Amino acid sequence: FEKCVIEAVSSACQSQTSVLEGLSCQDLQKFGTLLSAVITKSWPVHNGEPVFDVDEIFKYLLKWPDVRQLFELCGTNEKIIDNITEEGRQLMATAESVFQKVAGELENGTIVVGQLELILEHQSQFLDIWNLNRRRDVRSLLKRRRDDLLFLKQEKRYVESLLRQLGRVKHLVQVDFGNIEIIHSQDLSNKKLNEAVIKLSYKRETHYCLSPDIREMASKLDSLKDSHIFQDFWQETAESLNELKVSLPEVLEYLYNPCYDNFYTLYENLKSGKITFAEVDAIFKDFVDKYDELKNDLKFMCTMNPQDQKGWISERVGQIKEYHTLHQAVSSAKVILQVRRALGVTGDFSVLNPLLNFADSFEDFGNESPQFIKAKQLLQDISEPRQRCLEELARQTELVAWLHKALEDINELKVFVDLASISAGENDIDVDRVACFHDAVQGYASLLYKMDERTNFSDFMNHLQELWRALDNDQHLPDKLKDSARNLEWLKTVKESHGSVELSSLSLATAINSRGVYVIEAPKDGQKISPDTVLRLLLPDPEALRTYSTEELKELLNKLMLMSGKKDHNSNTEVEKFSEVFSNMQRLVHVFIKLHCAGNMLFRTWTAKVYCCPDGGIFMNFGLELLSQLTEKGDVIQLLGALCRQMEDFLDNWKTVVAQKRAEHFYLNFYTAEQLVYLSSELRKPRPSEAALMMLSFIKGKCTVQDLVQATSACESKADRYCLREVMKKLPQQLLSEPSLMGKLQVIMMQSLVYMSAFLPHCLDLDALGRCLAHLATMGGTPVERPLPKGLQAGQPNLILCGHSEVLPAALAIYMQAPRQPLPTFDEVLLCTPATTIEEVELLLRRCLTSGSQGHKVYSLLFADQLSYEVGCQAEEFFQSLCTRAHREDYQLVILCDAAREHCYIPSTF
Amino acid sequence: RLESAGLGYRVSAEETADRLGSIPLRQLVYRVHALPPSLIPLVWDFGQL
Amino acid sequence: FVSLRDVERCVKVFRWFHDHSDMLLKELDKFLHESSDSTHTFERDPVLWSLVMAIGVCYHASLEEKASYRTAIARCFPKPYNSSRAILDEVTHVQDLFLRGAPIRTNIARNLALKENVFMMVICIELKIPLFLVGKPGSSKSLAKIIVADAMQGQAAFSELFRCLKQVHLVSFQCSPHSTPQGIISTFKQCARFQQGKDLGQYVSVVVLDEVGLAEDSPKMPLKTLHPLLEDGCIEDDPAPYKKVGFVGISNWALDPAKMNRGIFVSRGSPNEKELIESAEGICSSDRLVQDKIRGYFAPFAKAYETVCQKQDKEFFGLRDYYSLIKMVFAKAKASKRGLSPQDITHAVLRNFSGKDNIQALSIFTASLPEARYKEEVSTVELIKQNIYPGPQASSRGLDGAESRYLLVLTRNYVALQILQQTFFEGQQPEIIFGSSFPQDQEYTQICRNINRVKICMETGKMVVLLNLQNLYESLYDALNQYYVYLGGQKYVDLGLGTHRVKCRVHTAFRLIVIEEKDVVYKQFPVPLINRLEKHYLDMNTVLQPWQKSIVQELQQWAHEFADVKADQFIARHKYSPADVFIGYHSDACASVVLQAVERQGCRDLTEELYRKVSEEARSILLDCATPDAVVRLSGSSLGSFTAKQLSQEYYYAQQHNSFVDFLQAHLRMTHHECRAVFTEITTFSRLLTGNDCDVLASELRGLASKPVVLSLQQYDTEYSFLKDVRSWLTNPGKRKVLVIQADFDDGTRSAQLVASAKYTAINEINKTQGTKDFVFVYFVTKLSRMGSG
Ligand SMILES: Nc1ncnc2c1ncn2[C@@H]1O[C@H](COP(=O)(O)OP(=O)(O)OP(O)(O)=S)[C@@H](O)[C@H]1O
Repeated sequence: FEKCVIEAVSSACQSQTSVLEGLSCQDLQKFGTLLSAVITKSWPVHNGEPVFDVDEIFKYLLKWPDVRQLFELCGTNEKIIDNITEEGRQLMATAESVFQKVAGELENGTIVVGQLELILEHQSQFLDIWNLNRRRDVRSLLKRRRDDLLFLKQEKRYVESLLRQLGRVKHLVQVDFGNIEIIHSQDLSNKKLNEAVIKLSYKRETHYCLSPDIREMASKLDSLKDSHIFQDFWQETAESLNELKVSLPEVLEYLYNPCYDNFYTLYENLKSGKITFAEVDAIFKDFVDKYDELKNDLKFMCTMNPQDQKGWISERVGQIKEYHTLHQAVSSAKVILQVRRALGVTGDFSVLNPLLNFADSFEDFGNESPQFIKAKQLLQDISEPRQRCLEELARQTELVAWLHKALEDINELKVFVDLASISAGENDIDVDRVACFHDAVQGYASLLYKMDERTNFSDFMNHLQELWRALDNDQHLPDKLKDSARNLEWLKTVKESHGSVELSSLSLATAINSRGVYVIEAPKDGQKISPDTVLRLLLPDPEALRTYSTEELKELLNKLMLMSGKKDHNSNTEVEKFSEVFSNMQRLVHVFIKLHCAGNMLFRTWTAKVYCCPDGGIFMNFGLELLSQLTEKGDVIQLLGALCRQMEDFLDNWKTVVAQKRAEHFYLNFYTAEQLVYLSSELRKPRPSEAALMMLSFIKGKCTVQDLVQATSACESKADRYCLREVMKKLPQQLLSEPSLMGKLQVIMMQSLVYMSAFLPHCLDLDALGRCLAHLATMGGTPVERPLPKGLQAGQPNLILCGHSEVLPAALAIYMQAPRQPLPTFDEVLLCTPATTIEEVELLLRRCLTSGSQGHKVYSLLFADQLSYEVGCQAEEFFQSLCTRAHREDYQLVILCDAAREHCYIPSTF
Repeated sequence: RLESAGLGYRVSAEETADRLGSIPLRQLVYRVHALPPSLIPLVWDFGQL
Repeated sequence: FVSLRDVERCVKVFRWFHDHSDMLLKELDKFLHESSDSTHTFERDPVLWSLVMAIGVCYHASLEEKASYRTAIARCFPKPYNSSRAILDEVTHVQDLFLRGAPIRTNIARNLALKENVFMMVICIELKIPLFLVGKPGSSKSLAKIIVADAMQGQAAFSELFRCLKQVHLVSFQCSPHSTPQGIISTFKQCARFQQGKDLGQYVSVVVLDEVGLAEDSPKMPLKTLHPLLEDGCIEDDPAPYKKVGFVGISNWALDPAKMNRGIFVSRGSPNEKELIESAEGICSSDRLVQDKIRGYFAPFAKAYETVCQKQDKEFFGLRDYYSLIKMVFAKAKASKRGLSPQDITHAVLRNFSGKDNIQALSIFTASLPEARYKEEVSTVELIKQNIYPGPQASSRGLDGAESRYLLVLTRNYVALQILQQTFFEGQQPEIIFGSSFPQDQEYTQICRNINRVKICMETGKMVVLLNLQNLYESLYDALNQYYVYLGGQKYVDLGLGTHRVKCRVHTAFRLIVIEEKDVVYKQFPVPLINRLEKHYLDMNTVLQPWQKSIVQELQQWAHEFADVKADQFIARHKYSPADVFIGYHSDACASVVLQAVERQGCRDLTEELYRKVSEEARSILLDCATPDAVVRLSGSSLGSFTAKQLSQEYYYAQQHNSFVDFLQAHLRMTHHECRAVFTEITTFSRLLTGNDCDVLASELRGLASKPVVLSLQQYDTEYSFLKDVRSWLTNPGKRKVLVIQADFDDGTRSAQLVASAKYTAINEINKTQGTKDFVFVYFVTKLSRMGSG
């Protein structure tokens, strides 16, 4: 029960709920254990007991409420402090010593003011703990220290208001701030005894204010830092000094006193109302229709000289409001005369003549002009906006002439919008020009279409009323008028437009989905077999055709990917259909080019005309006279997905079967896949190509077409002729049993995998090529024998570290141990370089650990550290692979590396 | 002035690949490569304007 | 060494000003008559002023010693330009005139950098002479480019000055270190294709290599073939018209001077305090009352920014953050209408200046401002809430010029998503654009669809939570600058996919949150991406309060005591990890489940009543993922026998763990927490559904379900198959639809990382497709084994 209750104490003191406020717990042993619990489980840990300080413990003491109850009840009786613990009494003694040190530092002024702000925020708890410490004056001492603290904070406010007021004119005249420039920047972790509340009275601080003059100056700037008029007077009298480094006591005379004199003459003028209109419209110009801040500003304005504000604020704010609405009515009258002139309506107004004859008049008094009030009753509630709408109307005259010229009525708008929505572009500004023009002329149709040429004033304001109702639904309407009025050249080209022959970026996708024929060719020309030049796309019609490349398709995909939002199902479903059939077709191109670069010889003449039509189908073809045309209709997406799936399956099966064909034949491992394709194409000819003769001369030596035809004449018997004719017989009865294309496609790729030479009757299979190369090397005898040097094991890899300058002589030093042997060739040595294919090092590992070789050779991997991370890692996996599968245990594999580049993969893992 | 022009150079002067001697071509007036020999004893200067 | 090559490139520029010396003087007279006194109202020569403009473009802009040049060049002019003051005010007035010919912008500084930039780039692209701008983030180069984009259109200019000038059509190419020369060759041929067939006197195209300072020393050497492309137009063909193209080479990096000496280095300098406070005036000049109210804070903010930017060695902070601070305190001063309480200043400086670990920016900004000391603690959650969910009054007046930037969260091991869709995303869920991991997908079509989804979210106005940025930094950079082109009161950012840059609409309330890891953002991002995006850290600790930290420690030790059982029924010594009993435990799930518990509570106040129920509800969600052999093993566990009895009663009477279908009847009858979409993943040890189990589930769910469909992730090679199956499931009639998504983990296939892709795709489809009447219950079942795969 002690352990569960201390854990319950820890969980209720881990929350912020005070535990003991109802405990009548007169058994003192369990109560002392609870007190030890609340101390050691409420103490402020900071990842497990650091304290080392006084501030956090003191904040702990003032904020948590169970500590004062703890100290009260343990200072009530000594029969409770005797039974706590050794540890809890040590922490209570530490907290009591901390509180005694801190609240005995209040008796002098040495108390840090952080603890002073804490005890004034926490008055009652501090009074309680101090009354318990009293049994081992404070009300008046706290009020005295609180008054001195408030004086300190208001003096810091005065001095900071002074620095910011002198900081808004720092460009013009700079001041050396005595010592105050450093004293104000420093923090209040400072001792309070430095702020000197001495007697015989004044209270000097560490901010040495050089007199009470600058102190009362800072007080008056603090009471007047929120007066915009005062800041105006400040900057217009501190421009009257010009680049001068100046001291603080002449700032009060050269810069403050003329400002105060101007401010006080303006105040005693404004108290009477003898001010003229020139300063009224020169100072208060930025206050139009914002009169609550001006009411507050006159309240703050009369706080300078401390008397009443009853009959002074509201009449003059109203008078200045009448003056502001007067000048607004003058500007509105000028713009309404400008729009009455520029619209061509002659009409009759006859009521705004004396207002403009007053607009060029000048009078000097501050009094309310009466005879104009009723005239301004026609223009009370226009606004400070909407005069903008009248000046974009009154300034755009070419558009209103073009609209009276070309459209002439409201009823042609519904056909003009539809005629423009073709001739507009496809991007979003180009589309939204029609809607901005439409909303502009629908918003101004009440004026530009409904005016008689001679209208009176009353019906003119009656139409402006509903114009303002039409403006209240759309605040951006004069900008729409302006942005339509700067598109007059487009609006002139729209009506007289001929056939603009650009189809679209959208209807081009519909044309591709209607009759696009995706064509994979694998071209027979002199170019390479890059993935750009194997994919084409044709668009028929008349009878002309358009051929699209891959990059043109990508550019038009980027163009149609960023059109505007039509908000209709057809457009996004057709661009989705086009994008995904293009992505699936590019996936087909990727898998086909992987199968071509792996070396296949079955799909080297492959083609596939893929139709994007609804129920279009795929029309494949081969360049073979023993095969028929493969075709199947249906939807394009899942059929191309399935076709790529069996094509990837054929890729995995072909890679596995060519791996097990390389594992059986040794002389097939000299040449890569494309050289194997070239040799299989070239050895069947009666006169093979001379590049094949030179490239096969590394095996036989002095290669001759007579020896080659002797080697290929005895490499196959007559039973294979029976087998290939059995292939020609059994397959036309096999493809007709499957009505679909996928089953017969699987059948033909199995039968090309296992019995390859029947499908291509002009090339040698890999069995015949391997047997011919083995017979060629059997004809050319006397193989090379090379032993490893001393200390070099002839059954394990020999990683040798030579250094970059001595790799190349060391390889020839290894190879010169047997004199009168021929020099090496492209086998058994690879001068490795950055960006080296994995196939060449893989074929080297096939060369050095294949069983049928009739000789021992030294196989070298020079500069093996130059390989990449992926190439070296895959070479490591491949060497582990073939050492796992099957090999001879007398190979001589030698690895040479630079000794100064040992941080790469392959020499470090070996 | 160059290395203080906004942010600094992307590469430093020690991993720079396009050197002439021990100096990069970045700090030269003209980004020119080295003259091959038998053109060094045949060049001849015009005036200094 | 451009001696006798700048004078023959400058007499032509003087000829260009002299030919157009008919309306510029009238514009100068009108601008200095309607905005100045009579001292700048003197007669100006048409040829001498053109000469001062020629030497101001050719030599004065590139130099940093402009005062020495002005006092050493004014001794040769006649009487009206004897002093350098006259040349200074003349170039200032013409640069101000070219800025006033641009469309009007609000809260944009009239500093010398912007006017000087637009001056040099406009005059250099009329004359087809390349400009080579360099600088740092905050130097106003892209903002001047976008100003030239909508300012100097041919027949549709805002002013009558640019209407007599040429028409611009800009193509962009953001360079990378992995950039081929064929890319810039294709860009030059493409803009020549735009230039072909048009009148050269009123149509010129420009290329803008916005990050040319990245690719100067790539081993492929892309910027070595830029030397002929700037002079004869193309390589391996004869020179011809419609081939010479203008150039504005904006860079954030210092360049190679030897091959770029052909153009004008307008090299930008570091900001001093005078230029900083002039920009502070320019981004508050739109109002006049609160400008004079908050003019006092500009110099302390400038000094604090100077100390912050000189303190850090890495260039993590820039001028954009200080400008955003100025705009934010301006907006708060305008909305407050009483002044600035110091909590506003601390909130602004903590929302703007954040991100770096070894930076106390609040302490630095309060060192120069001792009055604005805030003693109360402020956390990251209210900062994220005030940056993602702003006030209703913000961006509601006439046009938008004052707003925040796009938020970024700094996390590790992808933890931001859980705390984002738990805490802050309220009402409308965002659309998560992410790096879909379905096999053999094409990355180009994927990023095309992703940016199309970003554009649709911009037009419809919903939040975007990006999880990748390395595939979209080249293609989304212009939208992140937060500068808009206005046409009828509608904003327009620029989006591009390679070489096709077009404008796209932006709604009034659109946010964009980027989620990236700390390591990749600190040593993979190129650093101008840092300045554009507002940084914040909400990984795991800032949202977790200390009492919730006590609860997560208590639940960790409680799960460790749950898994610890001692028994002698079977003679074996097998220690049971908490991952064995609680399936999916990875020593971090207690924090996720205490987050789930405190949000399922919903009151969020500590009165000792919420603490016990959030602890017991967290324990309930732990036992809700406990295998039943463990909860019947619990009788001999370390917890006890009465606690084990209560937990077994909770597992067998309150929570239904009998089967899938019983969980369906226990899930549909109870009304949920005002959500139209309840999601729940399910861990199974049995075999997944075959195809006849959904039939019988529809048989005894004839009154609640709507024929649930099972989906297997083995059959889904491409995203579009999953998309069409989910879309076909939404378009079926009936309410209370049930979705079952199955995936197996113990087999030879790869599909185990596709679960998160399928989950986010389902969230995107239900956000973009579901109406307002249909409830949707989506369940994700997975197959696991008891042989170590659990
Ligand atoms: N006059 C100005 N000068 C500089 N930045 C400004 C200015 N006015 C606004 N900005 C801010 O700067 C951003 C737009 O311009 P920037 O992106 O800084 O131009 P930039 O500094 O050249 O950036 P780069 O170099 O193209 S990555 C926005 O965040 C604006 O709020």
